[PDB]
Amino acid sequence: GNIESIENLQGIRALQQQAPQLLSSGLPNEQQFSLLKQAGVDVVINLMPDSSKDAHPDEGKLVTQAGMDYVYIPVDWQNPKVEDVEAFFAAMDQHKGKDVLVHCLANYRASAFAYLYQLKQGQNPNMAQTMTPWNDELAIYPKWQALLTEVSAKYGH
Ligand SMILES: [Cl-]
Ligand SMILES: [Cl-]
Ligand SMILES: [Cl-]
Repeated sequence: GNIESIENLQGIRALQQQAPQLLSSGLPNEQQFSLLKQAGVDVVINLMPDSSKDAHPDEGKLVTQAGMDYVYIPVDWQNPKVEDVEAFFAAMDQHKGKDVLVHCLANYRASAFAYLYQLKQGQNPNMAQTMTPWNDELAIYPKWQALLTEVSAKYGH
């Protein structure tokens, strides 16, 4: 066979730094939680429901064993809610000045949440840049276009 699944050689799935103290990504494996700690990450905020087929059996244990704080905010991909975004904003406020990873499976939910947080915080994130993991899919997901629109409606820049 030829070289297979080269992405497994390329680190954390869908990793994208969003700010000096904020990472967004897809799903870190167990080893990568140790790497995250070594890179200075203090808090892992997980938006992927534990019922998902890709979920770790006990991510909180992996995170806490690696020396970090764990926050679990399960966001239903097929039913995002404003209250999910508010829970995320609340978790961020409880960890001010700390290095945070927000993640899901492939960095759709996490990049969107990171975007809305930076918007609310007055950081004027570039949406096209922040939400790179979405490529041109947002319009294909009306529930997500709705969420982004409603939360954005509350703020300026
Ligand atoms: Cl790795
Ligand atoms: Cl859907
Ligand atoms: Cl940006």
